[PDB]
Amino acid sequence: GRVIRNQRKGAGSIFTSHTRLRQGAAKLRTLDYAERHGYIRGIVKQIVHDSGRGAPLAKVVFRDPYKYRLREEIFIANEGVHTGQFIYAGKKASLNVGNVLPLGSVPEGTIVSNVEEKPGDRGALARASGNYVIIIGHNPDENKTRVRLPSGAKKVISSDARGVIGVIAGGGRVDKPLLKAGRAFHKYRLKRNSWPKTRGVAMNPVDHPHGGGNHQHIGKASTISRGAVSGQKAGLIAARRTGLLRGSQKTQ
Amino acid sequence: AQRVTFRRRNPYNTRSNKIKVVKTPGGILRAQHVKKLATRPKCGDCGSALQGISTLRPRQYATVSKTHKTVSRAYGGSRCANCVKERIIRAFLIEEQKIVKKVVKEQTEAAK
Amino acid sequence: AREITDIKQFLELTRRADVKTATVKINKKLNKAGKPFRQTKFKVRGSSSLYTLVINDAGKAKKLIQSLPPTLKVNRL
Amino acid sequence: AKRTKKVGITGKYGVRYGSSLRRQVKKLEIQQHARYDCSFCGKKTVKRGAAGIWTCSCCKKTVAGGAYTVSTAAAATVRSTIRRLREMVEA
Amino acid sequence: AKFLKAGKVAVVVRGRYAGKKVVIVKPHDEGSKSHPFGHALVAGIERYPLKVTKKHGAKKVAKRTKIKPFIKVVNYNHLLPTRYTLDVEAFKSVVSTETFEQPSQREEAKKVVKKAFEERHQAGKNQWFFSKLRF
RNA sequence: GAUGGGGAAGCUCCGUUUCAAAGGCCUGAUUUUAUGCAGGCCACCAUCGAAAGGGAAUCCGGUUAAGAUUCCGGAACCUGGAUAUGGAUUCUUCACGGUAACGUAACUGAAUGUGGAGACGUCGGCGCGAGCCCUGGGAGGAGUUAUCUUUUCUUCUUAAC
RNA sequence: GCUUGUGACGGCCCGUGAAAAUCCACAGGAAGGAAUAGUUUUCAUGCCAGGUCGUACUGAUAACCGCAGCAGGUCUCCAAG
RNA sequence: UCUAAGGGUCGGGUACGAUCAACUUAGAACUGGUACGGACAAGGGGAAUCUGACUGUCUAAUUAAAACAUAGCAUUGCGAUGGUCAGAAAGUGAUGUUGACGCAAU
Ligand SMILES: [Mg+2]
Ligand SMILES: [Mg+2]
Ligand SMILES: [Mg+2]
Ligand SMILES: [Mg+2]
Ligand SMILES: [Mg+2]
Ligand SMILES: [Mg+2]
Ligand SMILES: [Mg+2]
Ligand SMILES: [Mg+2]
Ligand SMILES: [Mg+2]
Ligand SMILES: [Mg+2]
Ligand SMILES: [Mg+2]
Ligand SMILES: [Mg+2]
Ligand SMILES: [Mg+2]
Ligand SMILES: [Mg+2]
Ligand SMILES: [Mg+2]
Ligand SMILES: [Mg+2]
Ligand SMILES: [Mg+2]
Ligand SMILES: [Mg+2]
Ligand SMILES: [Mg+2]
Ligand SMILES: [Mg+2]
Ligand SMILES: [Mg+2]
Ligand SMILES: [Mg+2]
Ligand SMILES: [Mg+2]
Ligand SMILES: [Mg+2]
Ligand SMILES: [Mg+2]
Ligand SMILES: [Mg+2]
Ligand SMILES: [Mg+2]
Ligand SMILES: [Mg+2]
Ligand SMILES: [Mg+2]
Ligand SMILES: [Mg+2]
Ligand SMILES: [Mg+2]
Ligand SMILES: [Mg+2]
Ligand SMILES: [Mg+2]
Ligand SMILES: [Mg+2]
Ligand SMILES: [Mg+2]
Ligand SMILES: [Mg+2]
Ligand SMILES: [Mg+2]
Ligand SMILES: [Mg+2]
Ligand SMILES: [Mg+2]
Ligand SMILES: [Mg+2]
Ligand SMILES: [Mg+2]
Ligand SMILES: [Mg+2]
Ligand SMILES: [Mg+2]
Ligand SMILES: [Mg+2]
Ligand SMILES: [Mg+2]
Ligand SMILES: [Mg+2]
Ligand SMILES: [Mg+2]
Ligand SMILES: [Mg+2]
Ligand SMILES: [Zn+2]
Repeated sequence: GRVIRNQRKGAGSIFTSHTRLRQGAAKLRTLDYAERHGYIRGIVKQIVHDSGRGAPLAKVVFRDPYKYRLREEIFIANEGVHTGQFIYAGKKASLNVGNVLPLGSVPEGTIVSNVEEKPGDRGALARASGNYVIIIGHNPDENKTRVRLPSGAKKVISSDARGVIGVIAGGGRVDKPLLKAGRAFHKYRLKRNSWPKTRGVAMNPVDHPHGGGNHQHIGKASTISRGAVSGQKAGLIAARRTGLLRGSQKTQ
Repeated sequence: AQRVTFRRRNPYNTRSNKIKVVKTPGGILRAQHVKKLATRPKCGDCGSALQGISTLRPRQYATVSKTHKTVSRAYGGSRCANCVKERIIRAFLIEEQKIVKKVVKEQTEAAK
Repeated sequence: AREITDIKQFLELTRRADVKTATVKINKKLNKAGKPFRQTKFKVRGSSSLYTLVINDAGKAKKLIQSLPPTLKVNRL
Repeated sequence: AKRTKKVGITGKYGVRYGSSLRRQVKKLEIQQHARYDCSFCGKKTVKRGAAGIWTCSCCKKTVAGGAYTVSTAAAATVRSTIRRLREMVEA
Repeated sequence: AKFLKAGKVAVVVRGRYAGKKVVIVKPHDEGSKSHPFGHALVAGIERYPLKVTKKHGAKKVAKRTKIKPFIKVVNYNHLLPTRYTLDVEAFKSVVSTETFEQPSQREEAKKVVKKAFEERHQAGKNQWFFSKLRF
């Protein structure tokens, strides 16, 4: 039969990200000479909504060390940072909400955000609204630092990898019921074309592994193997358990 | 009762196709096309429409004398006076307080 | 387009290098509430715009017309 | 004259969606539309303007905050944590 | 003390001359029939001597170091009083009430004050005063 | 959607500022002379894509069998290029005035920097403008009139600049 | 009153509602410039030039699409008592 | 055919007067072949069972529904040297101007 929906997604025709209104990509400062020997100061000049994103952006501007001009950056605003605030960035920066520092220079327990996966990658970890990473240890020989990501995962990255002190703004966005179809409508209208969702169990066999039959039903385990092939992977991929989760979760 | 027609080929009601009805000396109603309204220039520091300064559409400013584009203070047509009080005050004290910090840590480097 | 009201400035106009042609119009008009009177507009046509001077006094009117440059090609009415 | 025994702002949804959802919405609505205190100048004039953004009418500071409330519990504890942790570093 | 007195330097903080540095030459601590407010009478400098360097030859130095002065009646609430202070003897009489009112008397006044300021400037007295406040 | 490139037997596919030695301006240097080098910049690296988006500047009256914001009449405005005369400015060289918001007929300003404008959703009531609608007086033309109606209809307009 | 324009406000969002050409301003102060006479075209007035293609008419119960002068279809402005 | 209530503008030393202009609402008489939202315009109502919560969606041209969607609930995969997906290949591509309050899959 036909190419199913989740395969058509990849050719990104009607499926590319709706991008027109976006502020620009959020990114730490390029890791230059200032930030890795000293600190450099900026002013947050505006904190601002970014369509499709949930957390507001901070627009923060710095002087240029090598040329007379301003260079502006787009940060993701940590909660509590504000317009006119001075933002300090560098190895020898001080430990306050809003500043950006290398995880090597912060005590364990430090609560950071937008952290780099490798030094210089201008930020990758915990950027969504409300999210953060905790520093839970250091290993000064072979300078690594060990952190706990929002997913629960613990991971060890370079101590020069940078992050910004505090948590990302907009927390609890998801506490509030969407209430109606229409609010989801406008939600995804500014993201990508993933809404609404026909159940494969409502299609015909041409369309889906789940399609067809004189009652609606999956007709075979919907836990599909990792090694399955395109066209096959619909449902609980690689599922190592299944069913209502009883009892406390949380990584021991 | 006298009705009216657009005067350019564009039939649609777009921002660039605003119309105003007018009585001619012939004693008839006629459409006139109307340019979009100019907005007031704004202050670099605060953002308020800055007083003193004429408001035209941007190219219409190169048709008009220099005094429609300034007030006669420092940062004239650019920042909004109160915003420049602030600038002067803040400059001064900080340049002053800089003298202060130097001589204080000069004493730290001589008594310790 | 323009209007002029300094009698002195007007004679200065009427002799400018481009001012070739000019005209005098006469209007019957009423005075205050009661009677009417004789208004006369002096229009010099300079190159880029038309200056017009309204002398409201029939007296000043006559004498002004005599002062009119004897090469100016005045259109009377 | 009390206009509603309990739906409050939530009366605009009529009978739809189910009382429970309307409850949850009610709580965060009241939060987000509320007027808050401004730390910098002291007038209670901080109103929200899109999730996470909190601006002051007078005086004009804008502070990144919670999706529906100026300060988030998590934010707040984190703040003092940082207070605490930094304290060690000069001491 | 009543610190707005005989030679207090101050920064003009509104008006045309805003940000320029002046000297109070005669204070009117309270009132005038006109000017109904605390005001001082100042000798400001409108066009600062431009920095000068070694590359700067004979007359280029001459040009660079000419000062355009100004005299102003100005409200107290428009000055930032300065710790620095500059001597005001050579043009005490020059700047006065009667100095203002009638332009010609003003132009005379500035002539003197101008001479006084360029004397002062060379052999760098009051070094601060002859240096643009930058903002 | 070209180009340095990378795939592909190949028709061609990919990429669009990319793993590239990617170019042109301002004036100064010429008084063999016409444009070679002397500065310092600027590294922005195609191009196509809207007759509803952005956008320099025009209006009225008249005129044709059939065109007209396009012709005719009259009155404007913009853009480029030329430039002289007046005015303004200066012996305190680059204007004065006003406490101030700021005023003005003018009132030198390269590199570089920065700010504004262009430039922005939707609904609700409220305030004001325009044109239209309703209406008194008056000056006119029409209609009705056995009877009745100081009556019924209509003209009394003003463009950009 | 009606239509339209516009302002000062107010509601709303896990929706906060283009871009570029282009025009001006400011900060800066390289430079250039007068007294036996200089500076000034962001003030006024003055001079010259503005190419190329479209422009008729229909726009619908007959000028478009439905084999047609087809009861179908096809985007829009003006709007009297 | 009457009555009643609801307004504007003015001068007043440091209680009122005078004037101009609006349908709104309520009450009272009178009157007619008991008619009067007089044409036009304009909701049938009630008690229950089945079924989908709702608004929304589709078989252009025999099915508009109880089907699809939805908010809500729950499960799965993934920390980027990745999950899911594209491509004949590639210094190729979607999600991605993204980062678990996220993207993908039921
Ligand atoms: Mg894209
Ligand atoms: Mg869809
Ligand atoms: Mg579904
Ligand atoms: Mg589903
Ligand atoms: Mg089916
Ligand atoms: Mg199948
Ligand atoms: Mg199967
Ligand atoms: Mg099936
Ligand atoms: Mg089933
Ligand atoms: Mg037309
Ligand atoms: Mg609209
Ligand atoms: Mg003005
Ligand atoms: Mg001005
Ligand atoms: Mg200056
Ligand atoms: Mg190509
Ligand atoms: Mg083009
Ligand atoms: Mg166009
Ligand atoms: Mg257009
Ligand atoms: Mg005509
Ligand atoms: Mg003809
Ligand atoms: Mg015609
Ligand atoms: Mg003509
Ligand atoms: Mg002409
Ligand atoms: Mg010109
Ligand atoms: Mg002047
Ligand atoms: Mg700009
Ligand atoms: Mg802008
Ligand atoms: Mg637009
Ligand atoms: Mg016009
Ligand atoms: Mg309409
Ligand atoms: Mg808004
Ligand atoms: Mg401007
Ligand atoms: Mg040089
Ligand atoms: Mg000019
Ligand atoms: Mg035509
Ligand atoms: Mg026809
Ligand atoms: Mg037909
Ligand atoms: Mg009454
Ligand atoms: Mg009355
Ligand atoms: Mg039954
Ligand atoms: Mg239903
Ligand atoms: Mg329905
Ligand atoms: Mg059907
Ligand atoms: Mg069929
Ligand atoms: Mg139906
Ligand atoms: Mg049917
Ligand atoms: Mg349920
Ligand atoms: Mg390869
Ligand atoms: Zn405040």
